[PDB]
Amino acid sequence: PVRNVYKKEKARVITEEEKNFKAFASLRMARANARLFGIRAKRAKEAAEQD
Amino acid sequence: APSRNGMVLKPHFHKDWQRRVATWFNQPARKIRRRKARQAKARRIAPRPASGPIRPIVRCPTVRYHTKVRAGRGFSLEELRVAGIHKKVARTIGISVDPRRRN
Amino acid sequence: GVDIRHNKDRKVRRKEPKSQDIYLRLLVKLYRFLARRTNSTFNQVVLKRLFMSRTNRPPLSLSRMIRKMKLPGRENKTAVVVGTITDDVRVQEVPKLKVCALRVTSRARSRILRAGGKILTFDQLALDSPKGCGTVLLSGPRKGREVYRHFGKAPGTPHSHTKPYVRSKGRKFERARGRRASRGYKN
Amino acid sequence: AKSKNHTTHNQSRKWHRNGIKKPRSQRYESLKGVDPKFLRNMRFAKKHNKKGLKKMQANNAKAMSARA
Amino acid sequence: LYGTWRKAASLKSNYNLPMHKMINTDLSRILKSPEIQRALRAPRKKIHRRVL
Amino acid sequence: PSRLRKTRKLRGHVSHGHGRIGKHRKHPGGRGNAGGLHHHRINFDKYHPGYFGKVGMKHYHLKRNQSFCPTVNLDKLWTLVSEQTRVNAAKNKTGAAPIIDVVRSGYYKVLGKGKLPKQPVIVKAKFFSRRAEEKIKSVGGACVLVA
RNA sequence: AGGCUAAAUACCGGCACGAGACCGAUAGUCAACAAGUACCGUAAGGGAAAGUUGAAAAGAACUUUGAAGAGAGAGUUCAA
RNA sequence: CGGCUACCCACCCGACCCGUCUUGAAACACGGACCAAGGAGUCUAACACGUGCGCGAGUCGGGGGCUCGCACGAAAGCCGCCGUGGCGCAAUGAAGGUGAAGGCCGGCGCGCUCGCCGGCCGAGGUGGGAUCCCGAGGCCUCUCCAGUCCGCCGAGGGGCACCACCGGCCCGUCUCGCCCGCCGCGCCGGGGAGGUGGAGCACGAGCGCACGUGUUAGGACCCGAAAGAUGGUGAACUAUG
RNA sequence: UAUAGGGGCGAAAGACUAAUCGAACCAUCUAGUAGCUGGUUCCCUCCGAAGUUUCCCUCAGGAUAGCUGGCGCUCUCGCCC
RNA sequence: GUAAGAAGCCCGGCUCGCUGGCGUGGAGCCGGGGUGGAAUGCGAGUGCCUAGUGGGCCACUUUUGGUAAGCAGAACUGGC
Ligand SMILES: [Mg+2]
Ligand SMILES: [Mg+2]
Ligand SMILES: [Mg+2]
Ligand SMILES: [Mg+2]
Ligand SMILES: [Mg+2]
Ligand SMILES: [Mg+2]
Ligand SMILES: [Mg+2]
Ligand SMILES: [Mg+2]
Ligand SMILES: [Mg+2]
Ligand SMILES: [Mg+2]
Ligand SMILES: [Mg+2]
Ligand SMILES: [Mg+2]
Ligand SMILES: [Mg+2]
Ligand SMILES: [Mg+2]
Ligand SMILES: [Mg+2]
Ligand SMILES: [Mg+2]
Ligand SMILES: [Mg+2]
Ligand SMILES: [Mg+2]
Ligand SMILES: [Mg+2]
Ligand SMILES: [Mg+2]
Ligand SMILES: [Mg+2]
Ligand SMILES: [Mg+2]
Ligand SMILES: [Mg+2]
Ligand SMILES: [Mg+2]
Ligand SMILES: [Mg+2]
Ligand SMILES: [Mg+2]
Ligand SMILES: [Mg+2]
Ligand SMILES: [Mg+2]
Ligand SMILES: [Mg+2]
Ligand SMILES: [Mg+2]
Ligand SMILES: [Mg+2]
Ligand SMILES: [Mg+2]
Ligand SMILES: [Mg+2]
Ligand SMILES: [Mg+2]
Ligand SMILES: [Mg+2]
Ligand SMILES: [Mg+2]
Ligand SMILES: [Mg+2]
Ligand SMILES: [Mg+2]
Ligand SMILES: [Mg+2]
Ligand SMILES: [Mg+2]
Ligand SMILES: [Mg+2]
Ligand SMILES: [Mg+2]
Repeated sequence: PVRNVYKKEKARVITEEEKNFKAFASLRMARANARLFGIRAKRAKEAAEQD
Repeated sequence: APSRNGMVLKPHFHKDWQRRVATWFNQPARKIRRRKARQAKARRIAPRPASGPIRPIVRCPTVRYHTKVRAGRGFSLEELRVAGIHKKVARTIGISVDPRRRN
Repeated sequence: GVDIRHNKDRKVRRKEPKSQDIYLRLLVKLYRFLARRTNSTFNQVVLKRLFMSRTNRPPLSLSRMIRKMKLPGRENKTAVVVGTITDDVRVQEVPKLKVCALRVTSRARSRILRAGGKILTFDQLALDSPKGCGTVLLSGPRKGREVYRHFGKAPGTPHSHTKPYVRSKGRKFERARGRRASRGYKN
Repeated sequence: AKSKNHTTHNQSRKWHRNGIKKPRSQRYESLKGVDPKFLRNMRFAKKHNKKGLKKMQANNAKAMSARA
Repeated sequence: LYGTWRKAASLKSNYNLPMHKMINTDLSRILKSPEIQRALRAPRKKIHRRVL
Repeated sequence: PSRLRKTRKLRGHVSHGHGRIGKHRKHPGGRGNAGGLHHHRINFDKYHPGYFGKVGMKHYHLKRNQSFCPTVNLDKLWTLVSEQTRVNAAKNKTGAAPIIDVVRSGYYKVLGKGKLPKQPVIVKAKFFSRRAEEKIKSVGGACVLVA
């Protein structure tokens, strides 16, 4: 019952601007967004509250 | 008591460890017992296969082992209902059934 | 007595190899004969390195054994190692160089034979070069051993950079008094 | 129970049992412990030596080898 | 069950025959070969004992 | 081997390798790590500095199971897949590139080293160092985040 | 906040069983033997020493000194 | 006839009775009447270092499984889609986390204490450094000529290992200024130049077994106490009703 | 016949409590621990000390440095310097 | 305590964000030229692991307290 699946997906050509789009900064942006998600929502609620 | 440049050692031998020393001198004994247990099962019990019931494809819960795969316990009653057979009828057919496993 | 000087009778040396390897004893016999009969200081140093121990003959690596041949003047010379030459997982291109070593590993022998090089042993090295002409005698990273990184004048007093012994490299193991200036002193 | 307090007898002999050593080997003396303004002089001088010494020193070596 | 130095063992999984330390190991043949005796000093068999 | 043990050789000497004056009796200093601050500080300090005190936060119920990320270097980045694969995939055929998936090899984070040749590859991983990301962009490969 | 349930697991007591790079009668269990016996302490309890004739008793008939113990001859045995 | 010798005796000279505590023992210091047997540095776990072997960026099945029921077989052999796992290949931080390649050439933005584009080299440099390479030169019985021949070397070069120094890279803090990108333009991320702290990188040397020494914990080289706790047995002696 | 162990009993000596009493006896923990006495088992060869610095409720002890041994490694002379 | 050389002298040039009338100073780097540079003796350097020691005493000399001591305490060297 192991059946270690081998999804190969070998032959492909390097493509368009995804190679210039998937840089390191996506992980740091996602980390900062996860750390500062709710506090921005609190400041948006306060900006809607304080008129 | 200490000495030159060596690692600080804290062995857990202050408790009376001399009474409870379980040394595996019966390790080939247990091996022969369990061989004869499996062989006596495969002889006398049934022409059912050894390690009888069929186990599921199951992913391991971690950030560590979840890429890998595992033989689980049972076939997760919604899965068994989609397969379309009764519970104990499946247990007597040879299907391993776990009522806890969700989907 | 007579000699007012101190007595240091035996100097330091290891004459007979402590290993009981029969093949190593035969190589010791052959290169002892060549070292005392050829006036070849190459054979002198190879005989001393055969006398030398297991730890003090460190394993050569394939990239270092390439780079010491890549220098100008080592075109057709043979790289002679008293010790083992192992595989390197790093490099990708292997030249057409000639190797004379003891106990080359399996993947290293396979990649040298695929690249076209010629591996030898010390008996064929002696049959091809009695005086050792056309050879470059190499050695490996002795100081790179993990045991040598615990060695120094101290583990911590002028900060010493010399790796004290501990079980687990992490928090709560030897990091408070003498490792930072907020808890007591700082080295 | 009074004991002997302090002496330096049989000490210089133990010192000279092993041959009192000068450190005796410092070629290219150690550079730490020197003025940081002088270090801001010397390190920037070294890295601009690494950058911009090539063509003038090369032509000067060619000139002195041609004149020598 | 063990193989040669060309192929592996087909019954065992990851075993090869070990690499020999000396390929041609006849020490008398090596010491009587012309390539070795071309490059020797001289057989020096004088004794030069103690002179009273 | 008691015949190679020192004890059989020292039979005949009176004090048996431990002196007539000093008299090693039972435990002259203590037991184990006795006197870590009082009378053995020149051995606990000067050989194990940092041994006494608290150092930081106390993560209750810490597992070595959530922080699991085995790092792979760019030297190791090629040999997770065989050399036949990269040679027959980048032997002047086209602008294609083989994919080296480190998650199948068992490594999560790709770190940066040297020795990354001209032939570009696509690396699928969960984490990247920006050094290795710049090395892959310099050799012309791609960088794919998977999970 | 009610309940049952075999398996793998443990066993220096007991019933039979097999093996040992172990000890060989001051050793090995305290105990190779009428050993938890003799014996000691009011009692709780403590606790020993002690193996070997010969192949087979064929254990020395008979004479003689002595009241006997014990001898001197003789005899059995490969050898008293 | 010769004969040293664990036989005895004599003679000349020297010679206090051993073991240990001690600065000092023949001591008016202690133990020893004599003899036979027993009698004291072991074993386990952990660590460190050295040595020996196998494999070597890997290594190890000690946990189980497979073989027909074999005395030695409680052995040995095999697993490989049994490598889960231990150690090592990555460190630095209290942590969120981050995490080790740089250099050259040509063009350009004011080569401006400044960034971009293409190509090339690749773990940097200096001083030492076994070994190795090129080689001036002269050297072999009476004339030029030659090839290995007898036969070294002035001087020069690439430089193993390792040592000293300089430089570079990573991580945490410290100072100073400018720039870049947007799965969405923000108390967002990333970058630069110097100064420090690290048990780091700067072509990796570990894993397993065995042996030796030392240390630690366990009765721990052997023998030794005044003491404490738990549970029971005694007023047949004596004390008092 | 009653009082049984930190209990009894005492015209009081801390006396008696089964030859033991300023805390009975037997067994177990227990081979309690000891920086303190005594002892520590075959031969030959080679090298061979210290009673001193600093610290400790340290002063009969230990840690550190020093003195010492063992294992090697890197080199050098061996053919006017 | 220091010096009695090839790790030293001398010449020529590049760099500096240090310094600054000045190509001024100072450091670093590169290239080149000459080793016969006091006496005597010696083959040197270096890494790891560790036992014992941690009660001392005596003597010439220099000395502190004490009347003095085979008394107590220091210095150099030698010895037990
Ligand atoms: Mg000690
Ligand atoms: Mg206990
Ligand atoms: Mg003499
Ligand atoms: Mg003293
Ligand atoms: Mg001795
Ligand atoms: Mg001691
Ligand atoms: Mg329930
Ligand atoms: Mg229940
Ligand atoms: Mg059960
Ligand atoms: Mg007997
Ligand atoms: Mg007995
Ligand atoms: Mg019989
Ligand atoms: Mg009668
Ligand atoms: Mg007989
Ligand atoms: Mg003494
Ligand atoms: Mg005395
Ligand atoms: Mg006496
Ligand atoms: Mg006596
Ligand atoms: Mg005996
Ligand atoms: Mg080792
Ligand atoms: Mg794994
Ligand atoms: Mg006792
Ligand atoms: Mg108490
Ligand atoms: Mg009770
Ligand atoms: Mg009565
Ligand atoms: Mg009364
Ligand atoms: Mg009590
Ligand atoms: Mg009484
Ligand atoms: Mg009392
Ligand atoms: Mg009591
Ligand atoms: Mg004991
Ligand atoms: Mg001597
Ligand atoms: Mg104090
Ligand atoms: Mg003291
Ligand atoms: Mg004493
Ligand atoms: Mg010490
Ligand atoms: Mg020594
Ligand atoms: Mg010792
Ligand atoms: Mg003492
Ligand atoms: Mg005195
Ligand atoms: Mg005195
Ligand atoms: Mg004397």
